[PDB]
Amino acid sequence: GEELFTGVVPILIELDGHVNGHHFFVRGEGEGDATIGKLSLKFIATTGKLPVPWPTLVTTLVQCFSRYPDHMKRHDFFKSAMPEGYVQERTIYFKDDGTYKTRAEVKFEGDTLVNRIELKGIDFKEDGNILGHKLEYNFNSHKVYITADKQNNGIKANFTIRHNVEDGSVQLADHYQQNTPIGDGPLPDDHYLSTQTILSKDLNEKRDHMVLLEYVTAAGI
Ligand SMILES: [Cu+2]
Repeated sequence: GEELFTGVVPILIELDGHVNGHHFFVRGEGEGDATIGKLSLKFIATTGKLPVPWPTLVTTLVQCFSRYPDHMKRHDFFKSAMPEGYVQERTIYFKDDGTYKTRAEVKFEGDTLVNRIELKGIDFKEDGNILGHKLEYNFNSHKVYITADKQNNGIKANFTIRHNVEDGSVQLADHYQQNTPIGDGPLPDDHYLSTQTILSKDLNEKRDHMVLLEYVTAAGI
């Protein structure tokens, strides 16, 4: 299934979310180029103004597009599960605030890589950093640490996302992550993904939205 990631692949992403009393929905469309580890997407909040900040959704909103160097192709679980795909479950702990629980299917549908996600958020403080919107519009660079568990024939991962706050603070988000294949036949040595993300806006776009450009490369061997 690494075959399927030579050349540009279009992308569709859908987020169904409930945080406390608010429901929201997000559609993303764009393309991904696994050959250089690049992502280009635009996101729309089809339900009005987001009750959370856009940066808090970035990680739950396709690591099959991580560029794996030639000498690491043995370790690319994400692609090797395609086209049938994989399940990606996360729990995300915002320090001294609420929590996200996310489930999502990442899989091919025609020539389009699809990420369909549902998200549950509980115990977020009103006038905390997430609700009441005190996060700055940007995104830091991280290392995503990946291990195999042969148990669920898949991939576990954890890492800490650092969210700049508008007063110089840093809101931390602890990510706990599992990945499980849907079909059959895919398991790496310990390694990581260095990430980079720029956020921006379409100035002629009136719906609450997010333009995102992202670079990712594997390393550790
Ligand atoms: Cu719903």
